Amino acid sequence: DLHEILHEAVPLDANEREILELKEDAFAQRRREIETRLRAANGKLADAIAKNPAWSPEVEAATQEVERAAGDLQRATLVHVFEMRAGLKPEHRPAYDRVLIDALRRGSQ
Amino acid sequence: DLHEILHEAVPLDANEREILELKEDAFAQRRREIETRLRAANGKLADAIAKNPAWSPEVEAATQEVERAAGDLQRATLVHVFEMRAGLKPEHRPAYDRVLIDALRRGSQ
Ligand SMILES: [Cl-]
Ligand SMILES: [Zn+2]
Repeated sequence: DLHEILHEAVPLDANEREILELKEDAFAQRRREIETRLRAANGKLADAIAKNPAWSPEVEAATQEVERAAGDLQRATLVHVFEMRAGLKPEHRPAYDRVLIDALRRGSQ
Repeated sequence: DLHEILHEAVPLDANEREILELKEDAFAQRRREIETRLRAANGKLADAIAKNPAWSPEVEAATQEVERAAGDLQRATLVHVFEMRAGLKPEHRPAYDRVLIDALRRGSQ
């Protein structure tokens, strides 16, 4: 969501946009690496539960991988938000900051 | 999604249903506590970014709180899934499991 709202809501000149597209590829690779771990953990959970519907060491280990991936996703998104900010011209950063802060405060309500 | 996928697709006896509704209460309170911490963390992030838009110690600490709440929500959900299962008659567990297992499979693809 946060990732989504910022993407739309700030105007970019051609130089900013060129750089932000590169940063978006970088973020896409990171998000895909995390999603891959998440999918594998989910497969491990499916396997374990189909075999034995109890909280086995296999379920515990897979759950830890899910927890980690869920955390990594949030951190990666926040890091990416600051990376995009760094791609903007100084004079464009206040507009970005307003949207970011607003989005975050709507998330504290 | 999971807690919701399972709920929307299971035949709830009668005495089972009363019990599931009870556990839907205890879990919902647990979700509410986790959400509270997440909103708080977001609030800290908005506050920090307004004072200084940078990866400061406050941003790092708040991000960590977000990561942990994200992880906690996944673990709590899974525990609740096993909780609801324990309450079902033996005859009713296969349908529940196949909804749960398929969901996790989908989440691996
Ligand atoms: Cl990360
Ligand atoms: Zn992006």
